[PDB]
Amino acid sequence: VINTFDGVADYLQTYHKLPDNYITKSEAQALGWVASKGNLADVAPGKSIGGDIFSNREGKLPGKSGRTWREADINYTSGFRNSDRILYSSDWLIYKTTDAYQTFTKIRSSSMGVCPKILKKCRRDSDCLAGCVCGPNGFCGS
Repeated sequence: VINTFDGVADYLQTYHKLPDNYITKSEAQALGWVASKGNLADVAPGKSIGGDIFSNREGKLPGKSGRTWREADINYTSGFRNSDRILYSSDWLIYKTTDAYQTFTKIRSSSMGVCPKILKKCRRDSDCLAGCVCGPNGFCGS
């Protein structure tokens, strides 16, 4: 399980998706989760809610034309949800909250343009992770 602020931040910035222990609120509801029961880990062992749009109604995270925000639960194991969330933008800024969206702390600048240090074969750039291009020997790199 990757469910720490730094673990999920690094996974997001590398892979542009949440790790495999996350399910959206509607998926969780479908799978049996009822918020008022505190039953997420009973119906979905080892899972956490994550991946939904965060509307940023209060404007506490920075806005930009075309930028949207998503959220995921952090440090969840079982019972009712806690107050910790990671926030990630469509341009791959990373913030956190530990007080249920009252305040936020920036924890990563955008990773766009940075190629992760991961060995991967390719024939074209879209075979590579974000930030990476295909080189003349059929491996991805900066």
